[PDB]
Amino acid sequence: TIPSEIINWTILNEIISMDDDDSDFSKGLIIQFIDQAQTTFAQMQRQLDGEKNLTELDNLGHFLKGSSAALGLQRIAWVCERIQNLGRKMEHFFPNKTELVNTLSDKSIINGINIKDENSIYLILIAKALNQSRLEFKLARIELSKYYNTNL
Amino acid sequence: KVFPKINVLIVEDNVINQAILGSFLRKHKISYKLAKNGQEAVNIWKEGGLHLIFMDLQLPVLSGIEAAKQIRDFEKQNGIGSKRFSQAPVIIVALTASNSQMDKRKALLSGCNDYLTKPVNLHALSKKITEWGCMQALIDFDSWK
Repeated sequence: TIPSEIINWTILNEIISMDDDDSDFSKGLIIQFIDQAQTTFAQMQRQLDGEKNLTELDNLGHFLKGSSAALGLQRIAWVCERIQNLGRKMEHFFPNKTELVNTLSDKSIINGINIKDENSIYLILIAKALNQSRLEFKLARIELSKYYNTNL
Repeated sequence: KVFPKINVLIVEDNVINQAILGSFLRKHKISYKLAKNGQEAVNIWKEGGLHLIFMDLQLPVLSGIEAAKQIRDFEKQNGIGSKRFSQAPVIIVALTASNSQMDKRKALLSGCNDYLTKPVNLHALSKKITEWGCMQALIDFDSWK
């Protein structure tokens, strides 16, 4: 099940604990992740609207999962694992947005608007999960912006 | 605490994961190198000097399993396992996906000494460096004690 909190501070605080010597080091990783997530999301979107290779979508979800999990971004890493198993034909259902945003412990977060072949069913689930990744990505940027007191 | 003066190699397919583990080694003045995949890890290990390798099992070009087996096979050919000082075998800590016994045996049967689950815990990463590194820097240092 998707974690209730957006940030796993237990994992991220030990990364922020290294900001004493290297000032704004953890902020640099967050900025570096935002560029990586936007690029990874674009590569996922390029395959859904273009050439379809579920092995690549399997690898794209695995790539972003390893970074988002190491930074404590649980929900992003959770959806990436869902895209990871959908490309491997291991899962056959991805819940809707209203069901996933109801799992947040603090419910004051969502006060904004959310924007044939043998593989057709899974590609729709991957396209539906990639869009869910965009919401979890935006929620993480808002949560990390408040902590660092900077825009993203 | 005191860290042993050993050379470390961390092998991960994500530069963000490499910067996290590298920040811990840099903070404690530990010399290290970075590898993108398994084929680079084997080539970097051939350059010599390594003591401890933190390698992910799943890698793009060459998997960490095959890289570990390729390193262990090369160590046996060169007599690794006074005319010439006995060069100790390199310590390989695998980066596994989960904490299941199947993920553990796959690393042990491939020639890895230990294992760490992903995402790598920096406190657990520290303990692995002292448990294995201090046994290579000090004589009769029992990390099991």
